[PDB]
Amino acid sequence: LAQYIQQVDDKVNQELEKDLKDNIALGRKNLQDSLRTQEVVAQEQKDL
Amino acid sequence: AVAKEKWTSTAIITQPDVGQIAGYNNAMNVIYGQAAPKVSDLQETLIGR
Repeated sequence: LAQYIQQVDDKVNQELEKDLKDNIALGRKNLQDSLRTQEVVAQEQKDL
Repeated sequence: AVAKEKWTSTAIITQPDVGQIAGYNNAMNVIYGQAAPKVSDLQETLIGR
């Protein structure tokens, strides 16, 4: 029983560190884009 | 010897992870802004569909 508790616990813990790495590496892509579209707005104000 | 047999498979599915639909959730936060649905409500739709 103490093996089958650790077996499900090592399946959930590896299905969440894999899930957080697909959320962080995609969360810093929707922010590196949102600093590029927010900089071209900041040059439309400079060109005015 | 003439009766055909019947084997039953079984899979268990669940609403997708919060980090799997984070590309699709960011699509719904750009086009809708503040009236976008929450990410715990975008999972009951994708398993409702």
